[PDB]
Amino acid sequence: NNYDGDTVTFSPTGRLFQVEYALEAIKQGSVTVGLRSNTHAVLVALKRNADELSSYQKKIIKCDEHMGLSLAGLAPDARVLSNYLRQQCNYSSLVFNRKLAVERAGHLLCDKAQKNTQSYGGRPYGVGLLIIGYDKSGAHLLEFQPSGNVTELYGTAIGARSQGAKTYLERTLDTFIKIDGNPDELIKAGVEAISQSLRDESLTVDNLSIAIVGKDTPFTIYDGEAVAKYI
Amino acid sequence: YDRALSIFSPDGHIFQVEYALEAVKRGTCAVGVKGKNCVVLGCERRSTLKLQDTRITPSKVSKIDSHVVLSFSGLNADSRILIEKARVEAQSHRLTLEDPVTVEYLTRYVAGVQQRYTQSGGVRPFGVSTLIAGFDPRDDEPKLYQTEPSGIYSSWSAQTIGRNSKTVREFLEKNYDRKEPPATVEECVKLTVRSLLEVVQTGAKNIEITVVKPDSDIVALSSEEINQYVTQIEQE
Amino acid sequence: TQQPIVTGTSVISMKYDNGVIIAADNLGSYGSLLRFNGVERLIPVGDNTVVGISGDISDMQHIERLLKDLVTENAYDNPLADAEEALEPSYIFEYLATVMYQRRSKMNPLWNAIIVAGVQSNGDQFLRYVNLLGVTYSSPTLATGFGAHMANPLLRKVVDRESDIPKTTVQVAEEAIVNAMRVLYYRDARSSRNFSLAIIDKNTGLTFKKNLQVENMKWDFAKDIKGYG
Amino acid sequence: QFNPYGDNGGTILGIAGEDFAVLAGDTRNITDYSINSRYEPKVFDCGDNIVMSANGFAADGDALVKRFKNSVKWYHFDHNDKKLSINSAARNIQHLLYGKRF
Amino acid sequence: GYDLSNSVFSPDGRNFQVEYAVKAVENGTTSIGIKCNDGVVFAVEKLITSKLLVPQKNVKIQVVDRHIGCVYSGLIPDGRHLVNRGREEAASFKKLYKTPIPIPAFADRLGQYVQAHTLYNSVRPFGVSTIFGGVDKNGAHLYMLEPSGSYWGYKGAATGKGRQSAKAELEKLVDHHPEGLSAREAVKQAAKIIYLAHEDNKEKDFELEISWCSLSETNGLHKFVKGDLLQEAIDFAQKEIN
Amino acid sequence: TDRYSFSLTTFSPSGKLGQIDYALTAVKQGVTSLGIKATNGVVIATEKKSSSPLAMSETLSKVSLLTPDIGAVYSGMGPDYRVLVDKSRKVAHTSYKRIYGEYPPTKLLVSEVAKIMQEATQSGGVRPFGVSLLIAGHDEFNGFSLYQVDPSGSYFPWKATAIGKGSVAAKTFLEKRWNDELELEDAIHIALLTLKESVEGEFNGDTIELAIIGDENPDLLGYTGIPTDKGPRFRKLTSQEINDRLEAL
Amino acid sequence: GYDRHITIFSPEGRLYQVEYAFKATNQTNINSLAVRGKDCTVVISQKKVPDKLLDPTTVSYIFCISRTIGMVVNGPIPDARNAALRAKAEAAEFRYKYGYDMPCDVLAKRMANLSQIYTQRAYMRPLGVILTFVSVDEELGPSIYKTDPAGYYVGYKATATGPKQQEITTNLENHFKKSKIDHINEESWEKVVEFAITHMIDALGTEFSKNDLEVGVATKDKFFTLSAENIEERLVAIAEQ
Amino acid sequence: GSRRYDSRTTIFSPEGRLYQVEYALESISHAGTAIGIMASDGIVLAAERKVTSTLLEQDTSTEKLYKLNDKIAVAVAGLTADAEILINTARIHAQNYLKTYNEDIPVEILVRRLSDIKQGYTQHGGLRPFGVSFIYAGYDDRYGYQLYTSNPSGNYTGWKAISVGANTSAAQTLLQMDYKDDMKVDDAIELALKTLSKTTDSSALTYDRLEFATIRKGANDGEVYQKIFKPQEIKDILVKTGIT
Amino acid sequence: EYDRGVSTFSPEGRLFQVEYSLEAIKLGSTAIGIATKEGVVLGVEKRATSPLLESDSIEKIVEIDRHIGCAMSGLTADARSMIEHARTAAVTHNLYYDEDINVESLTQSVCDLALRFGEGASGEERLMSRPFGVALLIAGHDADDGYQLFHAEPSGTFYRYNAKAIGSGSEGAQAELLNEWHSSLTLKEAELLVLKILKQVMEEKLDENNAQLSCITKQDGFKIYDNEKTAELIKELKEKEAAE
Repeated sequence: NNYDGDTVTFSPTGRLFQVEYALEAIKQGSVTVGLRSNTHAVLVALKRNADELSSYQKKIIKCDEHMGLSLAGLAPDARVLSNYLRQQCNYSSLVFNRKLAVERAGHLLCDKAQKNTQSYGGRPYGVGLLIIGYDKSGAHLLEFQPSGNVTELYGTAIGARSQGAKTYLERTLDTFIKIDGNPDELIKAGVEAISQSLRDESLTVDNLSIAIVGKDTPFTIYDGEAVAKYI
Repeated sequence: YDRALSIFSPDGHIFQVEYALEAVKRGTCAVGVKGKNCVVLGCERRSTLKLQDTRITPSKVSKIDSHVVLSFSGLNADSRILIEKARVEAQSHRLTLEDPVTVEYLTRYVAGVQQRYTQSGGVRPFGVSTLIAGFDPRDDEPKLYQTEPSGIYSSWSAQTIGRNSKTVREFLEKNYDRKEPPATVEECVKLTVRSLLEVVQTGAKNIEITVVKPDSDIVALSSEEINQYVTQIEQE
Repeated sequence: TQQPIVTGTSVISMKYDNGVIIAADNLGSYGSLLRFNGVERLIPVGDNTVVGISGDISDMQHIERLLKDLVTENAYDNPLADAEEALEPSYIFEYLATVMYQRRSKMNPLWNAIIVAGVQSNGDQFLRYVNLLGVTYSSPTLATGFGAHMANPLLRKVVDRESDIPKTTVQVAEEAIVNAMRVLYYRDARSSRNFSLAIIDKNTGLTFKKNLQVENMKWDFAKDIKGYG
Repeated sequence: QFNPYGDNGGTILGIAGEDFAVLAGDTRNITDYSINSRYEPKVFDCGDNIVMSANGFAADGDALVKRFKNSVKWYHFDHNDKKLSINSAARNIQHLLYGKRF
Repeated sequence: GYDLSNSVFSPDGRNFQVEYAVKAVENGTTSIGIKCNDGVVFAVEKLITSKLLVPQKNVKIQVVDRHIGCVYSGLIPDGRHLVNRGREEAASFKKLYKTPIPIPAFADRLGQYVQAHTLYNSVRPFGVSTIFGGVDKNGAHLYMLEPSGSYWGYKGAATGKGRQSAKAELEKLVDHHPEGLSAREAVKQAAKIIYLAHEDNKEKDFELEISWCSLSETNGLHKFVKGDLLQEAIDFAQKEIN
Repeated sequence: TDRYSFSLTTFSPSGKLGQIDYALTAVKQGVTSLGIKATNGVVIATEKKSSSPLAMSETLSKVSLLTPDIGAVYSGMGPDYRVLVDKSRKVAHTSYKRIYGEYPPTKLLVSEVAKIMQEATQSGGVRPFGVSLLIAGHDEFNGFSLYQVDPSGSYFPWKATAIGKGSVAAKTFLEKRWNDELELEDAIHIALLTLKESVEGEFNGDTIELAIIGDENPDLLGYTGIPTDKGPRFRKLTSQEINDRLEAL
Repeated sequence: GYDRHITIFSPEGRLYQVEYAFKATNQTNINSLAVRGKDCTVVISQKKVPDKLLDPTTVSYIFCISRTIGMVVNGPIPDARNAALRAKAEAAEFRYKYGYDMPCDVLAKRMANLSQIYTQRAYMRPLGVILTFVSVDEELGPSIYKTDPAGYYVGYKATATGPKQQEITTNLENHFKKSKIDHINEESWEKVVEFAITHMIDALGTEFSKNDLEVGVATKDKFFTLSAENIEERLVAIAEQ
Repeated sequence: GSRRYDSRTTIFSPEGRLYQVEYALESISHAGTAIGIMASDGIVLAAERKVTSTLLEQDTSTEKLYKLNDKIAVAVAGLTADAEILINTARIHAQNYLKTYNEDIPVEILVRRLSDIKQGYTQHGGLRPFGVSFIYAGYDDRYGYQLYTSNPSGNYTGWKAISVGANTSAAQTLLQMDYKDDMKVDDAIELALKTLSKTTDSSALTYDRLEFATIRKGANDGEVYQKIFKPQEIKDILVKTGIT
Repeated sequence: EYDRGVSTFSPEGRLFQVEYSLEAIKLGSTAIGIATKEGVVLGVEKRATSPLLESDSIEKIVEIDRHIGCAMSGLTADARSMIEHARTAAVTHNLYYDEDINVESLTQSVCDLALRFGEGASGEERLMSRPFGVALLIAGHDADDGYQLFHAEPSGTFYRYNAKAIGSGSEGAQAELLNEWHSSLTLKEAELLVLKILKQVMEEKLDENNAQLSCITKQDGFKIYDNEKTAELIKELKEKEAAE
C-alpha cells in the first residue's frame, strides 16, 4: 500500500505500478487488430455481446472520414479519448483548413494522459487504442499504450492473445505491403490474424466488424451481411 | 480538500451511510400517523432534566410552509441545517413558480440534499431521518413520507424512525389499518400519543403533538393539552 | 478600439500560368508625412509562399510573430511533420484568418489586410485575400488598400475571367505589375518610390528582386500648361 | 474608432419545389461602389443535402458556415450517423445566431 | 518510511524517490552527445522489439526552437511531456524579446521545471534524462538533465544501459583531440560508440539514429542526419565492430 | 493538487489539543526572555545565542519593533518568529493605518495577533507556530500594558512574567522582587538579574539585548519642532550602556 | 512516529524534518570561506570536477543575484538554482518598487521568511542548501549574511561552510583575536584573496589549483568573478610572501 | 502521498458519534467552571478562570467575559484561545442585524448561527471543531431573558440554570436543589458564588479568581444594563456573601 | 486497501469500487424489461418491507420525456441524481434541435455522469470520489432504430438488450429470459411475461399494490398504467398456468 495506493509515488524500478495494472485491463478485455498497406488501413475488431439476448457491442468509433480509433480495454476510459480526438480533429479543420495528421494526433493524446497521471487522485487510462487514419503521408497505424506512448507499425494488435496476431502479421508482413490498391486482400488477411487470437470466441457475421479508410474511400464501418463478403 | 470520507465498503455499502443510520437509531424518535383529514408528527423533545424551559429548547417539529411540516429523528445538531435549507427551497418555489409548495416537492428536495454529500468526497452526509408530512393545496388528501439519510424516500401511511422503532411498529400493527386511516382528528392525535408513551416515557413532558388540517390550518399543542388525552387513554 | 496609427500602403498581385507575382512598396506613413521609409512588408514563408501585409504596421509585427510561431509549431513532433505534412498556402491563410477573427471579437483587432500568394505541391495557383474583419475572397487579380480600386483594375484589364489564367504568361504579367506599381505611386500621396518585388514560381522556387525603383514615369506634359486654368 | 460591420452585398434566392429545392446566388463580391472580385460564389454544400448561404457581410457569412459544418460533424459522431433534418438544421443555426446578439 | 513521498527526507541526507528516478533512465535507451567546437552531435539507440515496426518513424528526437536538439531516454511518455512544456517556453521568450531563446537559457528553465515536481506530493516526478544542446552567440553548448533537476557542462555525455560503454570511449576521444574536434567528423564517431554501447544490448537488435546542430554545415540549425551521410556512418561502425 | 485542507491540530483521546501542547514545549527548548511591568514604563530583555562564534549578533534581532510605541520579544523557535513578526506588522498596517489611521491601542493589537495564531490551528497544510510572544506597550487609553500571547492563540495580561526554558524559576524569582510601584530604572535591574539566572553561558551586555518601552525620546522620530507629537517610546539600549547596567544590578 | 515526516512538532517541540535539511549539504563535498577585507569581501570556494567529461568552466557555485551581491551555495545543485531564482526575482522586485537596489540585509531576511514558509506547509520540502550572500553595501559596509534551511539568519564577520568547516572556523577565529577587529586589514583586495587561500589550505590540509578554486570578489558597487587564470596568478604570490 | 498522512479524523464512529466532538467535551471539563443562572430580574454570569499563577494579573483580566453586544454577553468555559474566533464572529453577526433591520439581534438567532459554524467544521473541510462551551446571557423582546448553553457539536439547549466546565455534576445538582423561580438578582448573585465554592480547583475561591457579571433590569425604564464588576467590587460582594 | 483509494488499481487490473457497485444491484427490488416491436414494457417491483407501507405513490417508474421511459433497480438514492441529469439531457436536445433524442444517445449521456471517479484527473469538475451503485433499464422508442431497450451500468458502459432483468433476482430471472424470449411476442404477451417472471421472485404475493406496469409506445407515448389494468393482466396470467 506504499506505491500501489498512490499515483504520485516512485518506485526505484523506474515505474509507476498503476500503469502495469492498467495494462492488465487489456488482458481481460476485448481484442482488436490493425494492419495497413501503403494505400489503405484496416481494423478488424471482435465484437462481444453481454449475453445471447444482447446485441454485440460496437468496438470501433468513427472520429472523422479520415480517422478512426478502436478500443480493447475499459469503455468509460475510452469515452474521454474519443471526445478529445474528435475535438482536436475538428479544431484542425476549423483553424488550419487541414486534415489532422495521424502521428500528430497521437502526440496530443500522449501528453494528455500524462498530466492526468501526474495529478494526485488521477488515474492512468486503461484502454489501449489503435488509431488509424489516412493523411498526406499515406496510411498510418499507431499503437497507443496505457503509458500513452505511441508507436508506428505496419501491423499491430492489442487485447487478449495479441501475441499470436503479431506472429501472423510478421509472417505476412511483406505480403500485404506489396499489395496496393485493393483493400479487400488486407481484410481477408486481417480475419486470419485475429483467428490467432481466439479462445472459442468464434468469428461470425455479427461478431466481425470491419473498418477501412482509403485515399478514395471514406472511413466506413462494415457490419451485418456485408462482412460476409470477406468470409 | 477532496480526500474522500465516502469510500466504498466491501458489502456494496458506504461507511458514512451506515454510520448516519446508526446516528438515527441513537437519536430522537419520531412517529407519524396520517388520518383522512390530518397529519400528526410527534417527536421526542429532550427536557428530561429538571428545570428547563421548553420554548427555548430545540424545536423538533418546524413548519416550512402554512401546511407542510418537517420532523426528524437522529442527531439534533445535523438536523437544524436541513431545516434551514428546506425553508429556502419552499420560498423559492413560491417566488419563481408560485403556488404554496406540495409535500412531495419538499420530500424530493430533502433527499436531494442527502445525495450530494454521500457521492462527493471531502464531505459527509447528515445523520438525520425525516418525516415530511402535510398537504398539497387544492387537494384534501393528506400525505405522509419518510426520507432517510441515504437519500431515499418512501411513502407510508404510518411510520416510525429513531430509538426502538421495532417496538413502536409492532404496537401500530394491530391498532392501525393501511387501507383505513382514522376518520377523526382526535383519534389520530391519541394514537400518536399512545405510541410515544412506549419508548420516551415520563408523562407528557417529552411528548409533542403538531396537527395540520387542510385549509392551511397549523396548530401546535402544548404539553398540558396532551395530559388530558393521556388520562382518557389510561382509563380506557 | 484601434484606429489607424502608422499605416502602410498597398500590395498588388496577379497570377500567371506557372506561378504568381506579388509586390509592395516600403512604407509606414504617419499621414501626409511619410515618416518611416525602408519598412519592409513582404515576408517569405518558405519558397512556396510570400505574404504581403497591408494595413497597420503595429499589427503587422503581431502577425510576424504568428508566422514564426506557425512554422515552429508545424515542425514540432515529427521530423517528417514539415516534409510531407508540408505547409500549404491554404493552411497559412486559415491560421491567420481564424485567430484574427477572435481578436476582433475582443474589440481590439489585428488591423491588417493580407494577401497570401503561393503555389501548391500540385502547382495550382493560390491567391487569396483576408482582412481584420474576416472578409475573404479570391480573384485572379488582387490588391489591398487604396490599390483595391487604384492599381488592381489595370491588372484585371488583361485577365477578365479565370479561364484566361493559362493565357497569361510570366512576361505579360511582369510588365503589368511594374506598371501598376507606377499607377499606385502616381495617384496616391501615401506611398514610396522604393518598392520591393517577389515572384513565386513553381519551376524555380522563390526569386526575390529587391529595392527596385519606380522608373518609366512620364512628366513631359508637366510644362505645356501655364496657370491653373 | 472601430466599427466592425459592413455590407459586402450579394443576393441569394431560395425556392421550395415539389421534391426539389433550388438555392441560388451571385458570385459578385463588393465593398461600396467597389467591385472586389467578380468571382466568389456564396452557396456552399454542407453535406447530407443541406445547402447553406449566409449572405450579406462576408465575415459573418463565412463564420456561420464553418460553425454549422462543425455541428454537422458532431451530429454524425454522437447520434451514431444520424440523418440531419432540414428542420433540425434550422433550429441549430438559430442558436448560432442568438449566441452573438450582444 | 521515507519511501512514500518526495517530501520526506532521511537522516542520511538522501531523497530516495528522487534517486530512484535515475534508475528509470538506466533501463532506457542508450543516448550519447559529443560536445564539438562548431556544434553538437547526438545519437540515440532505438531498440527493435519485433520487425513489425517502421524504423525512423518512432521519434525520440524532437526539435525545440529552430536550433535546440532534444533527445531523451527513460520512460517515454514522461519525456515527451517534458519536451511539450519546453516548446511553450521557447515561444514565450520569442514573443517577449523577439529572438530565439539561447541554449543556456533553455537549460535553466528546464531545471526549474523538474525541480517543481519533487517538491510536492501532488505531482509526480519525471523518469527521463534528456540530452540537449546547440549553437548560440556564446558558442556551442551541451547539457544533460537528470530527473533530479541537475545539469552541468559536458565535454561528452551519455545515459542509458550502455552509458558506461559510451563514456569510456569519450575519454579516449579527448585523448585523440585534446583541442576538441569537428562536428562533421563527430557524426562517424557518434555511430561508433552506440555500436559499442550495443554490446550491453547484445541480446536485442537496434536502429541507429543521428541528429546534429552545427554552425559549420547546417548554418547553426538543428537538423537530422539521413541519406548518404547516414549510410556512410552505419557502414563505418559496422566494419569496426566486426 | 490540494488535499491538505484537513487540520493538523486535533484533540487527544484524553482531551487537550495535542498540537498546541507540543508547540508549547518548543518554548521550553527556546531562549529565555522576560518582561517586567513598571508603573512608568515596561522593560523587555532577551539573550542572544548563535550557532557560530563568527556570527554577528549585531544583525541579529530578537527584540523587534511593531509600531513606535509597542515592542515584541519571543521565546521559542527563531524561524517561526521571523515570519510571525512580519504578519503582526502587516495586519496592524492594513487594519489600523489604512482604516483607523493612528497607531493602535496595545490591547487591540494583542487581540489581532492572537487571531493569526488561531488561524494556524484551523486549516490544512498549516500547523501552529511554536513561540510565545511578550508584547509590551503603552497606549494613552489603557495606560501601560504588558501582554503574553500563547501558542494556543489566547492572550493574558501579566504583572511580570517570563517565557523560555527558565520561565518557572523566573516567576519564582519575580515574586519577592516585585512590588506594585516600580521605577523604570529599578525594573531594568530586576529584569537583567532574573535573566542572569536563566542563562548558562557568559552574561555580557554585548550578548544581552535590552530594550525599554519607557521614556519617550523625540529625536528618534525623525523630526522636531512639534512637541504635541512625539517619537518612539520604544528605545533599544546600545551595548556599552548595557555594560553600565551590569554594574547597576 | 509521523512528526518526523512532515513538519509538525514533537513532544520536545522539535522539527526533525527540518533538521535533516542541514544534513545534506555535506554530500557534495563543497567548502566555502568568506571574509571581509578592508574594502572588499572575498569568497573562495571549492570546485569539484571529478572527470574530464565534465567541462570545468561551467561548474559554478556562484550566482550573481544583484550587480553588487554575490551568492555562493553549499549543498545540492537543484535547490541552489531554485533558491537563486527566488532571490533574483525578489531583488529585482525591490529595485522596481523602492527605487534602489535591494539591501543585502533585507534579502537575507526575505529568504529566511520564505524558508520558514517551506517548513510551514506539511507537503513542502525545505530547500536544503545553505546560502552565503556576500556584499559591500554603502550603508552596512562589507557584509556577509548566511541563511539556512530553517529560516534563521544572522550577520557575519566571516563564515565557512562544508563538511569540514570547523577547522576553517577555528583558523579565522584565532586571526580576529590577534588583530582585534572584525575585518582583515591590508589595502589591496588582491592580497586579501591571497590571505584567504592560505587559511583555506591550512584548514583542509590540501593545496588547491586554479580549477579546484573558484573565486568571487565584491568591491564597492560591484561583484565579479575571477577567471581561472587570475587564480593562478594568486598562487604564484603565495610564493612571494 | 496525501491520503497517507490522514487517518480520517472527522467521520462518524460506529455509534453514530463524531470522534472529535467526544474528545472535545473532555477537554472542556479540564477548563474552569462557569455558571449561568436566570433570575426573574436578570441573568447572572459567573466564571472561574482555568489559570491562576504566581504573578498573574487577574485584576483587569477580561479573558472569560466578553460583551457581544450591549444586551448579550457570554461566559466562557473551555479553551480561551479557541473561543476567540467565534466571539468576534458573534460581534459581527450582531452588528449586521442592527445595521440592516435597525434592531438588536435576538438571543435565539445569534446562538443558532454560532452552532452552525461548529456543525460546519465536521460537515466539510476535514477541519476540527473548537473545543468550547458557551453560556449566553441575552435579552430580546420576544422571549424576554433567554439562557442558553452550547456545546462543541453545534446544538443549543435552553435552561433555567446550568453549569459548564470543571465539576458539572456536583454543581448541577446543587443548583437544582436550591434554585427557585422567584429569585432575584440579589438571591442569584449569592447562589452562584456558593456553587462556585464547591467546584473551586483550589481550596478557596478568591476575588481575583472570580469574574462576575450581571445583566440587570433595575436600570431605568426596564432597560438592561450589563455590568462587568471592578476587582474591588467583586471583593466587595464576596465578603458580603460570607465566603471570605 | 485499493477500495480505500479513490482511483487506484488493484493487482487484478481493474478498479475495485466498481465491483462492489455491481454487488449493489442486489439490494434493489426487481426491474424487468421486455422489448418487442410493438412497444417496450418496463414493470417494477415496489416491495412491501412493512405491512403499514403505503405502496401506491411509491414509484420506480420515472419519465425522462414523452418518448423515453426509465426504470431503476438497485440502491435508489444514487438514482435520484441520475434521473435529474437525464431529464435535463433530453430537454437540452429538444431545445437545441427541436427533435426527438435517440434512446442510445440518452443512455450515453447518463453514462458520462457515471464516469466521474477520480479527483484530479480529467478537466471536468469532479463531483464524486466514487461510482454509483444502481442500474437502470432505460426503455424507449426512437424514429431511427425503432423500439429500443438499454441497460445502463454504474460502470459508465451500456449495452442494448432485448430482454434484461435486474435486481435481487436478476440471475434467476435471466435464466428464464433466455428460454422464453422470442420474436413472435406482441406488446401484451411481453406484458404477461413480466408478470410471469416477476411472480417467481415476489416474496409476498403478486397483486397491484406492490407492482406497477408501464409502457413506452410510439403511438400513445409514455403511459404508466393504472392499477386496474395491472390487476386484470394478473388474473389473465393464472389462466395460462392452468392450461399447463
